[PDB]
Amino acid sequence: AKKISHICFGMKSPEEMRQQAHIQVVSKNLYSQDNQHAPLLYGVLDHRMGTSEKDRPCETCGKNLADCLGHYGYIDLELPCFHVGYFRAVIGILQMICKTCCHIMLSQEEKKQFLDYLKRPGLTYLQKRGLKKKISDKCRKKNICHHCGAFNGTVKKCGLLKIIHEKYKTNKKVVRAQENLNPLVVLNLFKLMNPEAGKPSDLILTRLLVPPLCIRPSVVSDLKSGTNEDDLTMKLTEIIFLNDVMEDWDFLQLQCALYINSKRVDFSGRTVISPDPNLRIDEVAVPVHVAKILTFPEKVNKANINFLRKLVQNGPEVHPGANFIQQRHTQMKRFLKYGNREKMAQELKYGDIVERHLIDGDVVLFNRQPSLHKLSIMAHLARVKPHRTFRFNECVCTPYNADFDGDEMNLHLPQTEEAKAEALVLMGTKANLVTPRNGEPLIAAIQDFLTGAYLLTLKDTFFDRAKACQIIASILVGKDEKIK
Amino acid sequence: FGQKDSVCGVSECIIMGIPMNIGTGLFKL
Amino acid sequence: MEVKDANSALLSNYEVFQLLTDLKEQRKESGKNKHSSGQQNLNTITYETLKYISKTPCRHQSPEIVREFLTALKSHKLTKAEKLQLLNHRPVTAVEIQLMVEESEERLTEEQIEALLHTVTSILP
Amino acid sequence: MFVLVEMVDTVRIPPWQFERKLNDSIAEELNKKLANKVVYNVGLCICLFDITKLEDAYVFPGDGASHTKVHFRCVVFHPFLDEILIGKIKGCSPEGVHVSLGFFDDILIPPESLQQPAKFDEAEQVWVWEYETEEGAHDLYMDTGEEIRFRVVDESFVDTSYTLVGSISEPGLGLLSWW
Amino acid sequence: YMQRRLVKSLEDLCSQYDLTVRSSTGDIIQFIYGGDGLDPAAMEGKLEFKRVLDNIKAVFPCPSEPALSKNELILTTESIMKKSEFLCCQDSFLQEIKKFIKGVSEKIKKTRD
Amino acid sequence: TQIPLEGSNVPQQPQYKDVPITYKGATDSYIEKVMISSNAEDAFLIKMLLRQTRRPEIGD
Amino acid sequence: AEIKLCSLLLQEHFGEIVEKIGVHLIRTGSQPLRVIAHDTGTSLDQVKKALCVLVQHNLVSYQVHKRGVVEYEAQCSRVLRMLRYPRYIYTTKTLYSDTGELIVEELLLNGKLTMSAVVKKVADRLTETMEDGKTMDYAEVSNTFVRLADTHFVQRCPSVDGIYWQANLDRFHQHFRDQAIVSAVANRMDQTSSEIVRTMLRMSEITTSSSAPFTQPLSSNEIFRSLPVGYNISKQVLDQYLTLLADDPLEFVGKSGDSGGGMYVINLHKALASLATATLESVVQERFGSRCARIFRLVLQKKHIEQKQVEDFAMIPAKEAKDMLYKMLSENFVNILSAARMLLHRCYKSIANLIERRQFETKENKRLLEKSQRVEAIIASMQATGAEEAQLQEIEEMITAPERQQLETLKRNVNKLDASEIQVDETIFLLESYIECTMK
Amino acid sequence: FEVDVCGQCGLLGYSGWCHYCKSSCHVSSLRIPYACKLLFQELQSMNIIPRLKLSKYNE
Amino acid sequence: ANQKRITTPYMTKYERARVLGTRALQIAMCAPVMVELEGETDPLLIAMKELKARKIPIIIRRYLPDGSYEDWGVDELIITD
Repeated sequence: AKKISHICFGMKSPEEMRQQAHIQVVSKNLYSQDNQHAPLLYGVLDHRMGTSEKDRPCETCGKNLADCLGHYGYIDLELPCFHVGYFRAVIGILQMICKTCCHIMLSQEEKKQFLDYLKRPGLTYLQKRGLKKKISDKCRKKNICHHCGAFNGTVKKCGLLKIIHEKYKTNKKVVRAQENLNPLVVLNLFKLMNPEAGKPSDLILTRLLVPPLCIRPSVVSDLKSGTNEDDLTMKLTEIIFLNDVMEDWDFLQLQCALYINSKRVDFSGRTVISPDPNLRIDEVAVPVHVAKILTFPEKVNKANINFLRKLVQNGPEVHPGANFIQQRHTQMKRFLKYGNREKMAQELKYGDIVERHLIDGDVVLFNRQPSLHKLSIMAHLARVKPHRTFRFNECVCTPYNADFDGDEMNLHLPQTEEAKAEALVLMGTKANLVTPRNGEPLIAAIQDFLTGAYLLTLKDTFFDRAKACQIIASILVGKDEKIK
Repeated sequence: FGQKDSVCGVSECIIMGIPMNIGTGLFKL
Repeated sequence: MEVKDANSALLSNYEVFQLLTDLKEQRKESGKNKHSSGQQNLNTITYETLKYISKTPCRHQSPEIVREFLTALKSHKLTKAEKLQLLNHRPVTAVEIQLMVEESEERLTEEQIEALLHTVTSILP
Repeated sequence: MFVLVEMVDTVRIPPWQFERKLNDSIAEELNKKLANKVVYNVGLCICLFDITKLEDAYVFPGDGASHTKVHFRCVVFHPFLDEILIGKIKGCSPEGVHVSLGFFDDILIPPESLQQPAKFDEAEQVWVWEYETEEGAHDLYMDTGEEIRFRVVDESFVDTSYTLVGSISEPGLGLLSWW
Repeated sequence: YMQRRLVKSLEDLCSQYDLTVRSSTGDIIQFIYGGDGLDPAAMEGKLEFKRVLDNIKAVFPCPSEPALSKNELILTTESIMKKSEFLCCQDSFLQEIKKFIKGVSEKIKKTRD
Repeated sequence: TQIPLEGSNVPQQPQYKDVPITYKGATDSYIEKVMISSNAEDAFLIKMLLRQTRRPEIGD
Repeated sequence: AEIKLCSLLLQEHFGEIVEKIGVHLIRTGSQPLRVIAHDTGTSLDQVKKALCVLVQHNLVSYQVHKRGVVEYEAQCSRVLRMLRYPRYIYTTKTLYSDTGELIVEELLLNGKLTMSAVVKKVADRLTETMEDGKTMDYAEVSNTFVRLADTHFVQRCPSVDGIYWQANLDRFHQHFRDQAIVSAVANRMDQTSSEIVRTMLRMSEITTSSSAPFTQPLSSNEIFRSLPVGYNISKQVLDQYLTLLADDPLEFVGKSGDSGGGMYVINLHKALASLATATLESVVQERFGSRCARIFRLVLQKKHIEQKQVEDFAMIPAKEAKDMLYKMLSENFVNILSAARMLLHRCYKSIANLIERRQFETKENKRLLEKSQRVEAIIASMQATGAEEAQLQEIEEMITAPERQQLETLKRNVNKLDASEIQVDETIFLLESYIECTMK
Repeated sequence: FEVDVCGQCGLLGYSGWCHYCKSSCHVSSLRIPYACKLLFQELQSMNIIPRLKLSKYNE
Repeated sequence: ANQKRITTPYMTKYERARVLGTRALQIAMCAPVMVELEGETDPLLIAMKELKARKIPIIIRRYLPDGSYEDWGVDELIITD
């Protein structure tokens, strides 16, 4: 129907955040401390609250480990604390609200600026606060061209401190809790203008909410030796002593700042490269012990079942075979060291899905660095020849720099047959020989083919009907050429 | 400050894992 | 998941009953093994609905009685609800409609409802 | 008369029958996931009678299944204007007495919605009809399965419990042992 | 740096069927690929007037000879040419822009002959 | 497995989650020396000469 | 909280779209119809209807901005005045008769209406209230209209059978302040003090706004010229008690003479601070206890910072003394401006909770109004014709005893929550008067 | 993974009956790598605009 | 939907290769199987069998965001050449 079409980051939806609440602060200790054991406790680091161990009742998801999407829960602490980011904002923009009046930003005006703001794209409303960056609280209260000047308040850059005196300005400063202002008046004055998205009020650092435990792994040693986790925002549970309760707000926000604010790989392989020219230009070949690398869909089809069962009976230690085959009932069964299997009811036991080895393309991809062209990874065939090199028709070493120091090379494995057919017949025969970046062939006699063929062409060389021998590696030759 | 981010092009698509939609990936029967 | 219009029908009642019988006899046709494990409870609803329908006196007869109960009531300012009730019971007797059943006497002024009473006696059990 | 409902849901046509017969297969697909208990309000294991149109039958970007949607009509049993039927007493309970009509299964009936003197005798879990007519204490002892000509008002879908309530105590007739 | 930055900055370019490029909001970048509509994929020998002469050199339809000074016969073939790609048109603007220069090229071929 | 504080009493070594030291590659080694090299603390090493005579092949 | 309270009020009084647009204009300030429809996603006709409802109820005040299309903006306090419509109309019943009650009710809900419109509407409306006839005319209504206008309560709207009128909330707040101060002097002194304070306040209404910090001195010679009819206190008694209130730590009216003839001045700011402390004491007694009120009274002449004295007033060991000081600081009960504004925030949230609770008691049982109306219609049709007791017995089996008792319980809870709303609304009026008065 | 998540009373939870919010109208089942979900989580602490919506693949 | 005039008498190679891919999935789920059902009879080469289609009775519809639905039957136009 519809997958993602327009998505951005995620946050705390407070409702679904807090129905999954189990415990905020059970006691002074956690991790089943006082039990002198560790059955499963205490109700927040366990069950779930975010599925960070082998199994427990996953909340709104299930089951372990993945597909238990991060579970939420109210772990509120209610430690007095405020907006550190808006601490800095208030310090910088110097009381942008014009506290404690919060009068209308503009007056009449000139509605030209009004309609210009209302009929322009976003990322622009900062100009209103820029206009009132300085004039805020130093102006005529209830006047034209703005409504600020109330009430003589400018903020001081005393670090994270926001000291708001009834400034002249520059003539009313004090040093030790006098001439201060509380962020609660800022909160009330909320209660650049857009509360649809830009709400500083709800970001108050008093109803702090936690990301789920899917961020944090805990390496329980099965030995009770080290269970470190990172970071995380729940750690302030140990401050229950101060949880009972202007410079005090600065101290609280300083304590907060400690722990509040600041297509890779699939189905791969890498070995060394030393090729053959016996591999027809489209074909390539891999090692043999890449067939020991598996767990392929190759979903069974009706015309295929018998040809699949032929290799299904082989198992773990035969090249043309099968292993770990995905069963009909979503419970895949192995033919590896626990195999002792392959009775294989001939139409149903894997009637959905099978998984074989590299028999014939079955395309594979080859990696290079740096990938100068898009023709440094191309589509080409298989089957299969041993001696774990990266062998391929040596006329196409140019767009790979398949350098021959013996420095290794990377192989892919694509296990999805949707655009695999599309890939194999679009960038397999037209990608190689013709580039749009230059218009010049990449495939070419790299070396001695050049001089060997040259020497053939040299007006000297006269041959024998007995030298129909060398003819016959070419046009009386390997697969797909034996006409006369 | 509640300001949006401009990482919403198409190079994000590979980290975000969605089908491409331009020229031919915008099928509307 | 999603639906748009939740009321898009005004049809013949006993016709809907026989069509539910047809739905019952058609769902059981899906007894083949390929389509057996997937969906079967439609059989269950068809059978239970047919059982409750058999409880009703609405059986043994045709949807022509529906057009009777329409043409004899909508022509005398009766609402769709009253004839709807009278269809859902399919009155066994005539005086049923008058005293054993209600809201079916005055909109015809107890004069032409007698014709529907005679029809009910003629066809309905 | 039974209400047809326009419905729009995902249709997953398997590739097994991409070229085979369509219309009846489409109907089977529609009946696939419209089951009794919980799909939507109002919907419970029901079907169609006429077509309207068949919209975009996509496959996928490149994946297996299909992306067909629904334009059809769904034969629901909406709770109508108290349509007169026969209501068999489905069960018994101290809170209320269960009834069966034909729309849903569970039909709660409060005590006073029984005959006004007839109470629930929890000493025997029987809603004995204290049929206090003709001045007589005629206790019509009828357990689960009491004959009552029910007509119901409502239907429910969301709560932890398909529960109904058919309003009884007809002023024009009374005699809830029959009506 | 510059390779990854060029790749990171220049993905949205597409080639929708109106012969015109479009952008994240479908804003026109081009209308043709330089009149020709061509791109360097099929850059055959010199495009495509000298190598193809050799291509048809190598498959010899023997029956013909110089009797009528075929230059005029070459002009008649230019006429059947003028007819045979005025049925040109499709996704177009790629043949008329060069059809007359084609004609001029065969005309100079006839003059040389 | 015994908690250093006054924790569980029973873990007086029935609680072994054995930690094997096993790994190798896709060819036979040959254990050639075994070492109990123990500094002044009994922190037993096991030094081992896992020799693998990989004579050359296409690619070396 | 504040805007949440405004939304709850607007939903209670008028409807949904009106409340939406009022909240939106409170948040965003000045905005014309088009951007309002763009941001709120509401059709233009509904936006216009809701805005004209707001203007009719004098909620949204609009000024013609520069480029000739009308913008709109709402004031949070103006919508918080939707709290006081019950209180406005009730105090109208208090000060003047039911005719003035209907005048103010129409000007606050029926909104802008002319002299002819208001006068004739209420005149034809009040005829049915009295006995059959009595031929009550428009002339007396117009006379009461003019009289109440003279008292500044209801003023003719300026122009931006006419012409429209409205109620001046400024004089309503002035009357509230006068009544509150009279009651405060009554409940902190004897009734003589409150009556004398009333004597001072009698001629200080139209020359004084709703946020003035002090009133005019009143010479005792004219107070003897204007002796109270209910208090025939002589010159000696009046002067002695006024000068005693001058040399009174209460200071509800004070000397500023020397020379005479007695410049007795009521200190509005000091009395307002005393009333704020008394309301804080009441809330402390209710939730945090009466002994916390005792420590409040103790530390009235004490800290904040530093911490080196409060244990003396604690009288109990220093551990819990320091704990009580820490909870005094944490609760932000001293920055008087910030603490008082946060207390106003507490009362905003409290009335929001009370109105939401009343919404439950009036709406969660909404599947009862139709039943009650049908039963009442049955009773009306039964009492006149067919008064048999069988129908009464059937109704009693229909109105079961649990049903009637839960109806009484929900009505009782509605009344309790309404009274709580009204008490905390008086508290919010005091707090907002402080907020508009503490501004310096 | 076609996990279920949306903006209208929905988050990273079940598909058929979301114990987070089983509104039954907000089922999405969107293909997404777990990296974006980790971004959701780690940015829950560091507040930022959480835009979430869908669109039709069809006409 | 006769807005089919602005395509060369050829489908593009990208569209053709991807329709071959989706026909691969088709003939790889159970069967839409075609002119020769399994005359080409081979083991697990899923793709390389429906490449030999040369008829392809299916429709594909190509667009532009500021344009309508330029539709095309596979039959009615020329092939990869």
